[PDB]
Amino acid sequence: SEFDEDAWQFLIADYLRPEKPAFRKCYERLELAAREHGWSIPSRATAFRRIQQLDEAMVVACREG
DNA sequence: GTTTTCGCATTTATCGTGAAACGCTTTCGCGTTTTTCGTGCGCCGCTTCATCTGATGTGTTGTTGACG
Repeated sequence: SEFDEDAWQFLIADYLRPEKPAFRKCYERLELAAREHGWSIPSRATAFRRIQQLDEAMVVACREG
């Protein structure tokens, strides 16, 4: 997996927000940003896969209260 | 000459990826539903007509009489 760290970081930054947008819309939006910066994005499946690879703790980390 | 290892080939397995399929929950969309809100009228009970309406005390002003 060799892709723009900026895009990956952008997506993670968006998911960990208490807003927690839909993975599909956040991803499409990410595609728009990637279009603007010319970033090469990975497959949605791989992205979600790695989101699974982070931690369960991340889900509470986002919406913690 | 008999066995064992080494080099090459074909077939199958699987991954990583990307676009994709399903299934769950969430909403909104429209036809038919349910309650509340006004407008509306009619009835009943109570009440008056068979006979009903104005003052006082104190202060100020004006006029008239008396006095100079």
